[PDB]
Amino acid sequence: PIRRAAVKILVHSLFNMLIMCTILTNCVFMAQHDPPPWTKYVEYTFTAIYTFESLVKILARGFCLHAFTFLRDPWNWLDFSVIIMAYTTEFVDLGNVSALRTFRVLRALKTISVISGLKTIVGALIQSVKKLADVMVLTVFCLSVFALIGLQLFMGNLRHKCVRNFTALNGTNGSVEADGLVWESLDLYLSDPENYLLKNGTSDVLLCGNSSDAGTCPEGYRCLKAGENPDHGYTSFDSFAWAFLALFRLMTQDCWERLYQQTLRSAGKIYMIFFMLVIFLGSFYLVNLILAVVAMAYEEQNQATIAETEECCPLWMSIKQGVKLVVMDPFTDLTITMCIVLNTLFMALEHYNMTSEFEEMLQVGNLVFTGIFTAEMTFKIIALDPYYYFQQGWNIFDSIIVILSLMELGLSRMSNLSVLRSFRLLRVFKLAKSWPTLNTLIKIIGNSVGALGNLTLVLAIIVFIFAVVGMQLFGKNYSELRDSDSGLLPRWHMMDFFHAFLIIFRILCGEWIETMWDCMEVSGQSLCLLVFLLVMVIGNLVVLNLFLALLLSSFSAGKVWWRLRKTCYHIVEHSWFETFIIFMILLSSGALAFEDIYLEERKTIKVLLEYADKMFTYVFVLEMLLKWVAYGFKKYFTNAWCWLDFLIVDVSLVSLVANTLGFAEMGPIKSLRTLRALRPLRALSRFEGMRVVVNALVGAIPSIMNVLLVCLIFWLIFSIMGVNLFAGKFGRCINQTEGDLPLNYTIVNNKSQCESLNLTGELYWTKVKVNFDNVGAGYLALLQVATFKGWMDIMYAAVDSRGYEEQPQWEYNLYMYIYFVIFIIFGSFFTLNLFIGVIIDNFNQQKKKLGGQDIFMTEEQKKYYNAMKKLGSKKPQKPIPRPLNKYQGFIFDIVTKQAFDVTIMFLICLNMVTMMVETDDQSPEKINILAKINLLFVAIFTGECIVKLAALRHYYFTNSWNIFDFVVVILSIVGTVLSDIIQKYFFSPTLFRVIRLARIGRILRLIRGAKGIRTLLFALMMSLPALFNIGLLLFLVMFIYSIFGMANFAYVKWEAGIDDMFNFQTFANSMLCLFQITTSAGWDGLLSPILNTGPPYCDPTLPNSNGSRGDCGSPAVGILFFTTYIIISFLIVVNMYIAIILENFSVATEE
Ligand SMILES: *[C@@H]1O[C@H](CO)[C@@H](O)[C@H](O)[C@H]1NC(C)=O
Ligand SMILES: *[C@@H]1O[C@H](CO)[C@@H](O)[C@H](O)[C@H]1NC(C)=O
Ligand SMILES: *[C@@H]1O[C@H](CO)[C@@H](O)[C@H](O)[C@H]1NC(C)=O
Ligand SMILES: *[C@@H]1O[C@H](CO)[C@@H](O)[C@H](O)[C@H]1NC(C)=O
Ligand SMILES: *[C@@H]1O[C@H](CO)[C@@H](O)[C@H](O)[C@H]1NC(C)=O
Ligand SMILES: *[C@@H]1O[C@H](CO)[C@@H](O)[C@H](O)[C@H]1NC(C)=O
Ligand SMILES: *[C@@H]1O[C@H](CO)[C@@H](O)[C@H](O)[C@H]1NC(C)=O
Ligand SMILES: *[C@@H]1O[C@H](CO)[C@@H](O)[C@H](O)[C@H]1NC(C)=O
Ligand SMILES: *[C@@H]1O[C@H](CO)[C@@H](O)[C@H](O)[C@H]1NC(C)=O
Repeated sequence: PIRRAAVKILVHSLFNMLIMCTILTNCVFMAQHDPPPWTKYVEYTFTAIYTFESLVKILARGFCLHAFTFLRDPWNWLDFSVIIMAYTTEFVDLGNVSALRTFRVLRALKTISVISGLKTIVGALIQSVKKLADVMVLTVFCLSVFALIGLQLFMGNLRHKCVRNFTALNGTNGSVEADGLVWESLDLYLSDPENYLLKNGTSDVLLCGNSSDAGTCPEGYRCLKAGENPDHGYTSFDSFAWAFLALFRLMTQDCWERLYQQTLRSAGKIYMIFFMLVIFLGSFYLVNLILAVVAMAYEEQNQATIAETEECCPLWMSIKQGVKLVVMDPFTDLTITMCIVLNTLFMALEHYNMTSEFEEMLQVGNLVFTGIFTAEMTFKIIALDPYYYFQQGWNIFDSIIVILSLMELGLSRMSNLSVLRSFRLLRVFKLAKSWPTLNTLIKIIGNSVGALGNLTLVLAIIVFIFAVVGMQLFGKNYSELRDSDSGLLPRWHMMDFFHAFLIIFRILCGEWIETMWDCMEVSGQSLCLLVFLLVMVIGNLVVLNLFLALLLSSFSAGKVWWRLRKTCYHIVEHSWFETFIIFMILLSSGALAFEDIYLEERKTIKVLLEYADKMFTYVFVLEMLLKWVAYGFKKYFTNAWCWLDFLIVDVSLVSLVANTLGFAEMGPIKSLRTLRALRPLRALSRFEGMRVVVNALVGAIPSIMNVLLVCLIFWLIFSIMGVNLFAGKFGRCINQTEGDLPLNYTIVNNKSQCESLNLTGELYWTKVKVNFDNVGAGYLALLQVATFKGWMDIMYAAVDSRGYEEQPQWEYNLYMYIYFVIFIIFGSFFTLNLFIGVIIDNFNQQKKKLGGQDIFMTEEQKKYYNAMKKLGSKKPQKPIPRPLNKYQGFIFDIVTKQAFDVTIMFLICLNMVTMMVETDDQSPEKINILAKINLLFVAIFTGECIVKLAALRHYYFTNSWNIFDFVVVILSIVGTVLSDIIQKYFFSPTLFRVIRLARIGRILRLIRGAKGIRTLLFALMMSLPALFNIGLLLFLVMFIYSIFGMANFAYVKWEAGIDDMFNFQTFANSMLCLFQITTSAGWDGLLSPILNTGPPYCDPTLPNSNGSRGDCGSPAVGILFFTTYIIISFLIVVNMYIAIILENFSVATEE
């Protein structure tokens, strides 16, 4: 029949064009929170077109029995469901919930089939996800184990609050309280939130945990355990569910410093061992294992697809010749490059408040630059005909630049400042021609948009789908439940699809938990948890896959003198001398830890440390002179290690040469004893682990320098744009009575008003600490944004910026968010892609150039590693033990069977489940049942253990896992015995809990049988030595930076990041903050109090003891400290990633 015409229309291209344009118009119509009534037209035309599509598709391969025809492709089910639902909801509404139209978002997924590239992109995505099977089960296993640990240790330790004092008052039958007023029913006093302490500055409730070191409930306040919870209730370790959630937050490192400062403040400073165990083993190892497995699967499928694809004339011509001769002179190219560079450095010289005529000089300079560029344009277009002069793909770009600049300058008599400059800004891209690194960067961007422009489109589709799902679900909830009595909505809601898109973007960045709480408290926990976990998982997976894709794609494509010399070298030969020196260096480094603010008042160890300093300098200068006398000058001064030692000895000498000789003690002389923090640097040349690691690091300096240059110029473009936009728009007013926020611009908008109403000393026009006012500060804001630490304030200050030097408005520039979206997606993401790519390339070719391949490992560690790799052999021989005599034969008849082990492995999972059921203040009746079932479990375990023992007499001690079972049985028996025996000792939440924790050995007894997890744990057992050397170096860096902070950053004003328990006032308080900052967490809050200066925000001339006239550090050294620490920590964790990936590839591919 006419089926021929239907199948003819099916294979058309106009068909796909119609499908695409209609789907896109729909997606434009689905993203509306409130569509006007005239959609019957719209939605009816849409459902008609979709039914027409499906009709054409079924008239081609149907009429009956469609099993080997249409409906055999799974993407047909989607269209079938869409056309079902589109007609379903037009006659029946019994299920009136209005949450069925949010199934319309499934037809926006049909785009993925009518493009033919996204289909195979998603095929690859699913093929990769199919490989994460083992990683997810290992992740949940370790997360649950650590969650049980945190459950035991911090059960109820998150509820402590500094409550007021009270007296029973003995005036009522029930417990009543007297506190100035009268309460009743003690729980009613405690649950009242008026008997709490708001933490300084913030609006939390001060936690205080009764212990020796953690927290300090103040004078008129008892530190008891009573209250709901912090963060509206979603934080405690009380139940296992909340514990699992908090430890997942820890694993994704999402706002984990807050959990850190809330747990250590109430449980114990010594508990940061738990946090440094989780941040290392869970977070940093599991994230890198995910990266490594996804990269391995991607590269494997890429290898597979590559393997498969394997199979008027006189003067005109005279001037033309002269010009073509002169213009192509490479010296003219050099001077044009210098002109471009000078122009970019001229645009940088713009800042917040330029003096008069400085802007005029800048305009004149850029006009001169325009003249130079148009002269080049004409004197090069004189060369040849546009037949060839308009080719090579570079001249067209230059011509577009010149015409844009010419047009924008001709448009001078108009209003344009923001994008006017951007028409001049893109000249920077010119110098990408003769640069072997900007070529690579633009090769990456082009591969992103041109070749691998399908996976980014998949990402955009997914972001749109999730944003509109979130809108449809959670739109109206925010509206009346959130805004204010004043009526202003939160900063992150889902009532626009722009804020919904922003929230999905922020979840992609990693900050998914604050919005999750804001949403859970209005729209129920179930849906709000499912959505925000699906977005997190899927979006981060696809982002990671895009990262690896682009990375790999752009990557793989008299005569007694000579006796005395040897005599004084004979002692340097003796190892005892070097051991003595190592010990003296350890002492001289440790002696720095005691330089804290309690040293002036100790008054006894002070002079001991003075004399120890003198003796250290003496024994070091003597040792250097002896190295000279025994090494001449050539070998010494060419070693480049003892050059560092000589450098240190220089300042150690100058120290005592200045003080006791010249009595100076003034100016930059004390700045030399703040530089003795470098004494631990002598440890680098002696501990072979750190020597090897620093060799590997300094090896990859050049490539790092080139990429630093290119990223610096790219961030320079972004920072000049930021200065053009935001220079002078961050200045807010603050009424200092109760003020950290603007003053409702309708009252005080301009700075003229802000300084024309100072009848009281209250109005302070205080700019944001980090802002865009010159290219110097722009780089700091760019670091904070691209690191996702402190960017909320930068955004909230730019988005609100309604003009130059005037008070902000709540959302007057709502769309300025798009600048930060563009920055985060280009600068941060692509910069980091290029960065990790060049680093892995350098490390890989450095290892390949060597012999013994692996780096970060000393020869002793290499031998230990070559011995360890033989433990997990391909096949350990079968024991097949002697069966037994009569008695033990009848015994072992049953135990050696292959179902007994599975039975035990399920009983032990039942034991895990009965461990999960714990809860704070569970029940007196229930603790009994739980202890009884626990002793029942240990009884069964002892029974199976003794049966297995009676099975084999000597052949029991060979499995190396059976021994582990026996050990856990013994420790469990001892724990059950000691359970109640104590009855006579001191407070034992620090003893009974740690004798109770030993029962998690049974939980760890699971992995005997899960090969997909035995291998993934061998991948860390076999990799521990390199992690250890890297950890030594990291601890050395922590030590040096903590001493620098203790010298400089003590006596700072206590505010946002620096409280009375995390500050640079002693060695422990400083090592805690530096461990927190190592993961780049909350360093924006640590740096904020340091950038203070004279009043307000501080007050100089304070009488603090050692360094007087303080109360607020200086920005210049603080920014340097924190930025260089961030870079160094980043490099070292990159090294960790490389080690993990290398070892995973060495263990997995070997089998
Ligand atoms: C009971 O109340 C009386 C009031 O006269 C008071 O003196 C006494 O200390 C109270 N005792 C207790 C145990 O509260
Ligand atoms: C407890 O309540 C009863 C009931 O009114 C009251 O008579 C009694 O006085 C109360 N107890 C005390 C100690 O006042
Ligand atoms: C409040 O009670 C605590 C409990 O030890 C005590 O240390 C503190 O001195 C009391 N405060 C006042 C003002 O009495
Ligand atoms: C704090 O310690 C005191 C003394 O042992 C005790 O009375 C109080 O209940 C404790 N509070 C908490 C929350 O541990
Ligand atoms: C500042 O705030 C205080 C109290 O909040 C108020 O009394 C005072 O008038 C305010 N002054 C200015 C200049 O905002
Ligand atoms: C500032 O005050 C005006 C009243 O004149 C009010 O309409 C506005 O909402 C206030 N600003 C904010 C941010 O609420
Ligand atoms: C600032 O705005 C106020 C009114 O909002 C106006 O009177 C004043 O002239 C403005 N000053 C400047 C410098 O813009
Ligand atoms: C406002 O006036 C007071 C009174 O002298 C002054 O201390 C304060 O610095 C002024 N604030 C600004 C931003 O000028
Ligand atoms: C909180 O601020 C008050 C202000 O008087 C101060 O006395 C106290 O020491 C501060 N405590 C902390 C922990 O910052």
